[PDB]
Amino acid sequence: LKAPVVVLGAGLASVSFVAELRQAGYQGLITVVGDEAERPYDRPPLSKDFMAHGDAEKIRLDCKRAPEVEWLLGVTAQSFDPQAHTVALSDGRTLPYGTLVLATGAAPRALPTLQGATMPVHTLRTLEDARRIQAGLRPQSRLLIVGGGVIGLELAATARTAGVHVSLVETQPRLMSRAAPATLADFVARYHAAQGVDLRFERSVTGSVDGVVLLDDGTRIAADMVVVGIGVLANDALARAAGLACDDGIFVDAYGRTTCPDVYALGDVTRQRNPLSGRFERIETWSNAQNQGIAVARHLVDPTAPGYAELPWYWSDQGALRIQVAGLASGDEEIVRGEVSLDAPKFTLIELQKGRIVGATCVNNARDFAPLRRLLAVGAKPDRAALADPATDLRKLAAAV
Amino acid sequence: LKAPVVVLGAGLASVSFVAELRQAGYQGLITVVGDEAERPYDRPPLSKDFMAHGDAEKIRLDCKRAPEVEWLLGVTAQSFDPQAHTVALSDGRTLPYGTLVLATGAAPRALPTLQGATMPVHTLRTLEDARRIQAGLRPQSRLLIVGGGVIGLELAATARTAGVHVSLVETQPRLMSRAAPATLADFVARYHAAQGVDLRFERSVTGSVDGVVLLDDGTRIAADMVVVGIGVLANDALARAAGLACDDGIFVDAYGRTTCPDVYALGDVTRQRNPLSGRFERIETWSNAQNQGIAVARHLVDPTAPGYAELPWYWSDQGALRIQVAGLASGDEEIVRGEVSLDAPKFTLIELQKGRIVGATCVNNARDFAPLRRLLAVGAKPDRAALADPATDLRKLAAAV
Ligand SMILES: Cc1cc2nc3c(=O)[nH]c(=O)nc-3n(C[C@H](O)[C@H](O)[C@H](O)COP(=O)(O)OP(=O)(O)OC[C@H]3O[C@@H](n4cnc5c(N)ncnc54)[C@H](O)[C@@H]3O)c2cc1C
Ligand SMILES: Cc1cc2nc3c(=O)[nH]c(=O)nc-3n(C[C@H](O)[C@H](O)[C@H](O)COP(=O)(O)OP(=O)(O)OC[C@H]3O[C@@H](n4cnc5c(N)ncnc54)[C@H](O)[C@@H]3O)c2cc1C
Repeated sequence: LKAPVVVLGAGLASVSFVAELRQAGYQGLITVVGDEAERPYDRPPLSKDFMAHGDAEKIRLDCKRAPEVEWLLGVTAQSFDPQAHTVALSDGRTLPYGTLVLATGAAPRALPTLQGATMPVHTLRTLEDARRIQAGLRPQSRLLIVGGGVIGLELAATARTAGVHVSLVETQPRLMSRAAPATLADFVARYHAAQGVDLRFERSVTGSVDGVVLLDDGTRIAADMVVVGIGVLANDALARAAGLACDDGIFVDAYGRTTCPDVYALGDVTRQRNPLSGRFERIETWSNAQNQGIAVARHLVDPTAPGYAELPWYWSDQGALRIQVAGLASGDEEIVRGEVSLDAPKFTLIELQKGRIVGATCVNNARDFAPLRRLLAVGAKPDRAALADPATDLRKLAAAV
Repeated sequence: LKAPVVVLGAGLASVSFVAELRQAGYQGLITVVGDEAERPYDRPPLSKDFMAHGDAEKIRLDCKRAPEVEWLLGVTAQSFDPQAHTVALSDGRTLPYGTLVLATGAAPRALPTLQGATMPVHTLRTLEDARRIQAGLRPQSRLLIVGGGVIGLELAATARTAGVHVSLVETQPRLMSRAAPATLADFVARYHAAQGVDLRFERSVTGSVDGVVLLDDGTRIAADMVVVGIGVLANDALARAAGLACDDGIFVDAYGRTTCPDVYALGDVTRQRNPLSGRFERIETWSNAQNQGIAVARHLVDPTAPGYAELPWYWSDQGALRIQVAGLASGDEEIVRGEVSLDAPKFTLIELQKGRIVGATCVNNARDFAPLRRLLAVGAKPDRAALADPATDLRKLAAAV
């Protein structure tokens, strides 16, 4: 940890990192460069209560555990020179650094077949994006969503609540193909279909003409607006130009180190080890942004601290479904606790590998999720009959292990 | 470049690296730790003329462009401490380093289903392995090869020449699935079948009993010896234990830097950018070991030098087939120069992407391969009719571009 510290990006990973630097006792300069001219804000509300209610002053991040930080908002870092230890800014200024931290996140992938579209086509990443989409959620209008990921489905639910007609096209045979157990994905599809979403599986967009989107089965979907949600691409251009190892994401170890000395990276922009799979992955979650930012900061201030070690998890709010997913989507065994039903949905899935818990899901059961994450963290091998048995309380099991 | 330099591994990448350090003008200490008690040697002969003729004094690497190097042969590096800048050796000694270079290569993957086998099961990586296999190539014995990669096929050809009966099992529907154009792979299968190899496609080994191997179609193959060649796994254990970013290979940038300051890696152990695909890959070739070793050394001595930038290529000698393959296996177009025939085989393939050369293959045509590699290097977009036209000479085309 060499002063001064410069962080590129002012999202959750950056805010979490600089707050932990201060809490851990670092008292040198910290400067954060953020391209959005916005008080730092959290993204999960954008497809949830913000999309529904519109008050951005409910979604700001707390920067008060980050005192004495200069936030350069509305400024783009254009390049850095890792030999000279400087960053070039879009406003003509240059920042010196002792330690540079790349926390630049990820941006929605564009859909090549809609490149020349003459109808509204949006993606959903920023506050600006959310305000633009919301301005078009007219009651009884028609929305087409491309992609059955969690964000598309949260938007689908929000739009249906607002009285908007919703169609959704997904190339895979299931929703949430990226990080959800098949049992969950099948149930979620049934839920959205029951709520009026017109779901089209194993279909891809081939183009559009005069307000109508074309599909690869030779058919058409008319819409007033298209929202593309087919995933994100790491914002790693500065790292690539400066010579760091990257591949749709900056490679980092558990200390947040890139291949360039004195340069670290954190959050959505990184490709990092998933401890459960033991493979490198670009993690795209709120908990990773916060937890990885905190761990990297802690170890910079105190090199005796462990590297980042948290296991992955996320949540998604989709209408009446409060979904929580931890760890791996599958193993060699799934245990289902409760009935899987559209009538007052409430259930838990547990994924095991050779008897060891490797993942869990809760739908409308926050109370089960915390003890399951603890059992997952220690790789618990509990009695499978008890895991299934409705009489088992998981909190005590987590306390006993 | 901080002295002293320590290199772990004494294969081609290591030898190429230390020779280039000396040629570039570095005069400080260099110590190489190699676990094999063997004068450094090249591996390609092991499935080729060595397997056939047995003289290891024809396969040694030239260490004479690497003067003043201490080679610790027969010694295993057990760990390194990147804070203390030391390496712990199996003989009880410790080496200090200013710059550590990990050049530890890769080892054959074991086949889980043959773990408890009570018949000879070998892999082919080392001189010791080659001598062991050769000692069993009895005329009229039966060899089963698991895996249709280049090394398995070179062994198949060598064994057939020696009068050994050969069967080969491949899980994919084609040979050389990893890095060869389908047109080449189809031809190579026809060649081996014509030479008496019993090829079994889309089959996998499920086990073995009393000298007989079991397949997933419920059938059996009797053999006197099995050679497993289903690929390799990076020897990255020291890097993993020391906290570097790795995933079946140590991640490096074009300067050979790992995520740990003062630690570099090169050759088969690395996962690195393929400039043609723009994706990270673990390259498994002789040319990468030599060329990456040289480039990393050059830039350590002279930081103004470019990073590693060579495009991938390899060769394979399989009986009457002298195969050379460069770049990508496929694009959006293949051009075939010559007839593809078992009668005096001689042809060239060119792979293009939007008119740009992205790969090439020569079978028994070394003269075409050099100019094609030059056209590939500059991403030439030549006239496709001329590329097909037998009247075109490629050397002049390469000289003109
Ligand atoms: C609509 C939406 C809903 C989501 N819902 C959930 C959820 O419910 N649960 C969950 O687990 N996760 C959710 N997420 C994911 C979560 O919000 C992300 O994982 C998190 O935002 C990643 O934070 P980050 O700081 O790494 O990146 P970002 O939030 O992307 O912040 C990076 C910032 O850096 C800026 N930047 C990029 N390049 C430069 C440059 N050169 N110079 C200056 N600034 C630059 C970017 O514009 C951005 O402002 C959601 C995300 C979205 C978009
Ligand atoms: C049979 C065979 C045929 C091949 N044919 C071709 C061909 O025709 N064309 C082609 O392009 N490529 C071919 N190759 C591939 C080519 O030989 C490899 O790409 C090359 O050997 C990689 O060199 P390297 O120095 O990175 O690794 P290696 O050659 O594997 O050298 C690494 C050395 O480090 C040692 N080591 C590992 N861990 C430690 C430790 N902890 N301490 C000390 N030493 C350690 C290893 O045992 C090994 O001796 C062939 C390989 C084989 C095995």
